[PDB]
Amino acid sequence: KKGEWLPGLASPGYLTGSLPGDNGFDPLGLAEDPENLKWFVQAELVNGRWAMLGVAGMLLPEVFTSIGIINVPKWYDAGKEEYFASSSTLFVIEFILFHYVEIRRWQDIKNPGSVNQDPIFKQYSLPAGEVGYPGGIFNPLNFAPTLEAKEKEIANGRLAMLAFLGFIIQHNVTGKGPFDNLLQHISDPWHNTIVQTL
Amino acid sequence: LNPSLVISLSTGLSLFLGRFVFFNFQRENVAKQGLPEQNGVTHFEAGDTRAKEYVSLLKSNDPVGFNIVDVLAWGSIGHIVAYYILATSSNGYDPKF
Amino acid sequence: MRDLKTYLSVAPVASTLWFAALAGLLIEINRFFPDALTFPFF
Amino acid sequence: DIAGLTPCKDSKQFAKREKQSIKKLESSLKLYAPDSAPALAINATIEKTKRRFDNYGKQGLLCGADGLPHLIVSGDQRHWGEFITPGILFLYIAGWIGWVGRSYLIAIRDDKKPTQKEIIIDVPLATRLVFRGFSWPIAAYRELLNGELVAKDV
Amino acid sequence: DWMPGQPRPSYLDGSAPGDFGFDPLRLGEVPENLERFKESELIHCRWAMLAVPGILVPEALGLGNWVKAQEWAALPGGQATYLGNPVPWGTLPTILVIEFLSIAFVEHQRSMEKDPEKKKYPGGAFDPLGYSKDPKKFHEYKIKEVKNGRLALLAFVGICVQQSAYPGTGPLENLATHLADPWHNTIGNVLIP
Ligand code: CLA
Ligand code: CLA
Ligand code: CLA
Ligand SMILES: CC(/C=C/C=C(C)/C=C/[C@@]12O[C@]1(C)C[C@@H](O)CC2(C)C)=C\C=C\C=C(C)\C=C\C=C(C)\C=C\[C@@]12O[C@]1(C)C[C@@H](O)CC2(C)C
Ligand SMILES: CC1=C(/C=C/C(C)=C/C=C/C(C)=C\C=C/C=C(C)/C=C/C=C(C)/C=C/C2=C(C)CCCC2(C)C)C(C)(C)CCC1
Ligand SMILES: CCCCCCCCCCCCO[C@@H]1O[C@H](CO)[C@@H](O[C@H]2O[C@H](CO)[C@@H](O)[C@H](O)[C@H]2O)[C@H](O)[C@H]1O
Repeated sequence: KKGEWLPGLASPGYLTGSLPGDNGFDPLGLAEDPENLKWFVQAELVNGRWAMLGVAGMLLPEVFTSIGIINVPKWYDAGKEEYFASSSTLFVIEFILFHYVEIRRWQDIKNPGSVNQDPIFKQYSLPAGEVGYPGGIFNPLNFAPTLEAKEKEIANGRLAMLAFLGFIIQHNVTGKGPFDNLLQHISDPWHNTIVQTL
Repeated sequence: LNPSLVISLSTGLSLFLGRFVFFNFQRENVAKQGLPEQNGVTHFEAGDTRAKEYVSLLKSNDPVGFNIVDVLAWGSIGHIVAYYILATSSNGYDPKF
Repeated sequence: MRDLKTYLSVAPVASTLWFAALAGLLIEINRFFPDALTFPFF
Repeated sequence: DIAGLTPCKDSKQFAKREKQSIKKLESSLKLYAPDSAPALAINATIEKTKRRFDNYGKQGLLCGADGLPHLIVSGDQRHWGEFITPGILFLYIAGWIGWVGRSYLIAIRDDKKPTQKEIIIDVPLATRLVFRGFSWPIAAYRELLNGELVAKDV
Repeated sequence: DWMPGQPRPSYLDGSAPGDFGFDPLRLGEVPENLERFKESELIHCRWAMLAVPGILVPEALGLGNWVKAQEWAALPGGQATYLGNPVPWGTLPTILVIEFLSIAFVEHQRSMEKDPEKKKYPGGAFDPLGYSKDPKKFHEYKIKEVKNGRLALLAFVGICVQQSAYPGTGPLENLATHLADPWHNTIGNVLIP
């Protein structure tokens, strides 16, 4: 019993139950090949983490602004705002940095343990971890990376990926912010719904 | 501007380069590339009566082997460069920068 | 019964069902969204 | 505008075409009692005509001297709705169909009589496989990388 | 290793000067081509190491940038100026014939020698100070030349691409334009018009 996304339905044989978040869910057989399964485990990790941060930074500044504690533009209107650098400059910075980091992480995906040390400072390396869970400086509070911890990371990541999808599609149809949508719904739910939104 | 000057300079420099500069390169390339051959054998050995090369004219008492054919080739180059610079000087052509 | 489902699975019959469904679909789409040289939603 | 064309919203010939079409249908309409069903049909064609020309004018189609839309397929971002976007949609659907059919052929190829399922469709298997086409680009990209897309030494 | 985590090519053991294992297209798979590439790479590195200051220093002075310093030859009666001095032979056909004969002779002299190790590092008259003394220090100087020259090549690429992104500029003019407002003067504006 590892949990069933469809109760009656059996699990694909290639989902052992050793992966965190394994509810037996691969109806289109994308992870039948094991290398695909590894790659998609890293992909779900990174999409889920970025989605958690993004959903947070999209929803919380809005609810803070609407309460009045602070004044922050809407997540979609944040792009148009004026900043201390040209947005092109911001982009080139972001691209160079991500181009370095992502390629180091990728080196770890292909050849695990190969990028664990600082190439500048030959000391201050990383301990040997698992692909997708770098230890050392990346875990300063030194929490125990066990199951239920990884399972919670994946659960909040999946809920946050769905959340982000809901944010972009919602804002497309409603022209407002996600917390604005929640207020509008809680107002009169039976008459404020995607049914009435269309 | 003076045709005799440009033609004499260009042809003298061409003969000079072909004599003291590019002669060894020329000879090693014409030696490794060799005579044209059909079916693994030269055109004359294959039976073309008129494909025998002329060794009489190619003999020169010039110590290095520079001969009449070398004169004709390099001098031809020098005259083509010469009439190039002559014709190109009297142009009046100027591109708009 | 099993043999009849088998017959209904045969190439020409499955083809008429499949293309008839596809035709009804495309017809209705051109009924609610007629003309259209372009994808207007961008 | 592009290629010497003019927007159809600004084209005299385009509006002349809409006018002549509508007046033509109204010439047909003068023959029938306005309550009759032929009349309502010609009115529906007229409303559909106005919808047509108004939509072509709205969505930014350029017109030739002929007063007819011309499509800009160069890739100019002002006209991706004329080719590039419906083109990506097409490639998604065609890739879906071909990927599903290939999945079926691979699935039945080791059967005891393969041709048997090519002339009598295994509909349960087909239904199992149709929705693999939803993710066909990831599946085919992963197969290309893994070396499962192309047969070896053929 | 140029890219940590990547298996070095089979034919790059690290012994060569400037060999960090970079040949992702396996262009040095054949050894003859690789040796030719070491020679040609050093030639480009040295031309670049000479040409970069020749591009920058006249710009720091009142003389024009590296682009303007070629411009008299476009117009017919053009005469060059070296340090503001209208040099008499500055006409284009003059210095053009001069350049062809001189450059052709010298470089062709390199074409007619095949050691092949002398085609990379000849020395002799070209090492009068004798920096080839200590073979360890001479080899470290080989790494020195190769990294310096690769750096100069990259810089030259920056100069040409900046020149295309700001026609009629100077590397130091571009630099000053950046120093004015680094956060609003960037390649970002050229990449994103
Ligand atoms: C991530 C979870 C999540 C949550 C709890 C909400 C919540 C809400 N949505 Mg949203 N939405 C989501 C995901 C979510 N949505 C996704 C993934 C999409 C992309 C299709 C959308 C797109 C969407 C649209 C277009 C609209 C809403 C709207 C609404 C509001 C009214 C509900 C409604 O009208 O129909 C709900 C619409 C859906 C598409 C439901 C899909 C959500 C799936 C089924 C996951 C939820 C199941 C989950 C187990 C039950 C709740 C768990 C939760 C507590 C975490 C409401 C506050 C309406 C609105 O904004 O009001 C003006 C509306 O117009 N949503
Ligand atoms: C034409 C100049 C040139 C030449 C002949 C060489 C030759 C060589 N390099 Mg070098 N290198 C160069 C430029 C050059 N390099 C530059 C500019 C850099 C800085 C990025 C480096 C940095 C470098 C490193 C770190 C290493 C080498 C190595 C090598 C050796 C093995 C690789 C090989 O055989 O590829 C042969 C190369 C060619 C046949 C040239 C191909 C050029 C193609 C056709 C076009 C290139 C387009 C270019 C990207 C344009 C972009 C500019 C702009 C317009 C965007 C070899 C002898 C490896 C080695 O073992 O060192 C000995 C190694 O570790 N190189
Ligand atoms: C930082 C650049 C650099 C470095 C480290 C080297 C390194 C080396 N070179 Mg090389 N070379 C360079 C640039 C460089 N070179 C340039 C620009 C050229 C001109 C195209 C050459 C052409 C060249 C040849 C033909 C030969 C070498 C040789 C050698 C090797 C032994 C001699 C030596 O160590 O010289 C020591 C170098 C220095 C002490 C650097 C001095 C820098 C000062 C500031 C001079 C710069 C002044 C000015 C800016 C440039 C004008 C000078 C010009 C008029 C000559 C050695 C590995 C010889 C060899 O192969 O040995 C067997 C040899 O045959 N080099
Ligand atoms: C990365 C992500 C979102 C990241 C958002 C970010 C960074 C937001 C950034 C910013 O907000 C800040 C912070 C500040 C704002 O001012 C500006 C923006 C720019 C807005 C979402 C991923 C979202 C990813 C999603 C939704 C993925 C969904 C995948 C699904 C459902 C797949 C399911 C299946 O594949 C299985 C598992 C098995 C198969 O057999 C069957 C099928 C069904 C195919
Ligand atoms: C004896 C001797 C000597 C001398 C020599 C001499 C003096 C020489 C001469 C030589 C020469 C001096 C030669 C020449 C020339 C050649 C040729 C071969 C030519 C040509 C021409 C041409 C080919 C032309 C063409 C054309 C035409 C016709 C038309 C148009 C224009 C043109 C150009 C195209 C010495 C001392 C050194 C040494 C010892 C011995
Ligand atoms: C998904 C992972 C990677 C995602 C990468 C996303 C990259 C996004 C690139 C955004 C490009 C920024 O694009 C640039 O934005 C700036 C900032 O508003 C706009 O600039 C605008 O506002 C600035 C504010 O001073 C004015 O100077 C300018 O006149 C005006 O146009 C530029 O006109 C636009 O060219």
